[PDB]
Amino acid sequence: VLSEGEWQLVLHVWAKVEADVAGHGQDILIRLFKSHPETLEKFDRFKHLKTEAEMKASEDLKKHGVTVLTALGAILKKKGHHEAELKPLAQSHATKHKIPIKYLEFISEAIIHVLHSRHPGDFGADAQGAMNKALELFRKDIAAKYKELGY
Ligand code: HEM
Repeated sequence: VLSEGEWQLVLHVWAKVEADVAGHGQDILIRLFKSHPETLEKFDRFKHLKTEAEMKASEDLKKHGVTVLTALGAILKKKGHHEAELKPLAQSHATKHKIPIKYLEFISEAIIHVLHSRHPGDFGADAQGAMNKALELFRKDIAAKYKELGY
C-alpha cells in the first residue's frame, strides 16, 4: 500500500511522461524487446522487427506504445483503486495474449529505466522507489487475477 507521499512522487514524474506519451512508449517497448527478446515474440504485429533502427522506424510500434502508456497512466491515477481498470487487462493478457507475470516485471524495469533517462531531476531514488512500489502493486493485483483464471 503506497502512502500519499509515494503516490505524489509517482504522479509527479508521470505528468512529465504525459508531455510525450509516444516517445516514451517507443523507448520503453524497444528497451523491453532488446533486453528480453522473448517478449517481442509475443507480438505477431512486431516479431518481424530485427534491429533497433527498424523498431524506431515502426509507426505501428509507436501507436501500441501510446496504447500501453495511456492504460498505465489511467491505472496510476487511480492510486490503487484500480480494480475496474485491471479486470479487462488481466483477462486479455492471461487468456488471449498469454503474457507471464514475469514479462510484466520486465516491462516495469523498462519503464523505470526510461523514466530515469528522461526525467532524472524528478526521478531520484525516492521517486524510483515509489514507482517501483506502484508497479509492484500493479503486478500483485494482476497476478491474483491470473491465479483465479488458472494462468
Ligand atoms: C504496463 C504493462 C502493460 C499494459 C498497461 C498493457 C496494455 C495493453 C493494452 C491496453 C492492450 C490492448 C487492449 C487489450 O488487448 O487488453 C494490449 C495488448 C497487447 N499486449 Fe499489453 N500491456 C502491458 C504489458 C504487456 C507485455 C509485457 C506484453 C508482452 C510481453 C504484452 C502483450 C500484449 C499483446 C500481444 C497485445 C495485443 C497486441 C495486438 O496484436 O494488437 N502486454 N496491452
